[PDB]
Amino acid sequence: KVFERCELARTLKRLGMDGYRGISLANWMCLAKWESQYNTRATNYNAGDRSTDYGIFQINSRYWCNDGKTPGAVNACHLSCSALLQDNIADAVACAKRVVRDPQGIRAWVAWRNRCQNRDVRQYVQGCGV
Repeated sequence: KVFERCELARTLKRLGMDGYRGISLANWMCLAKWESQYNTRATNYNAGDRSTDYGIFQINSRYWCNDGKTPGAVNACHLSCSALLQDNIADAVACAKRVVRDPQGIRAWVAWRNRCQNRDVRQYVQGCGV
């Protein structure tokens, strides 16, 4: 599913993402936007290390979900990477919360650092009623 901006903002808000571990809804929107252009079936294979990024948040198979084909990988979200390719984002949100429960927080995603950190992200939630 390809989410429309404001539709996604309210979806994330209803799932408990606004301020989760101090991360505003605008930051999560900026992350999904730059990671997948709001696309739940987005995927990116990393030929360099045999891992794959899955879904709207592009969560990596090496540590967060199991796809059965990444060497010595773990599954901290206790999910099949397939769960991260559903139109319903509940499972992807539960995993994203798990990622940020670690030391780096939202910084776990390099793209957040490159295009969201120290930027004006207000535009992502403006007019969404969140």
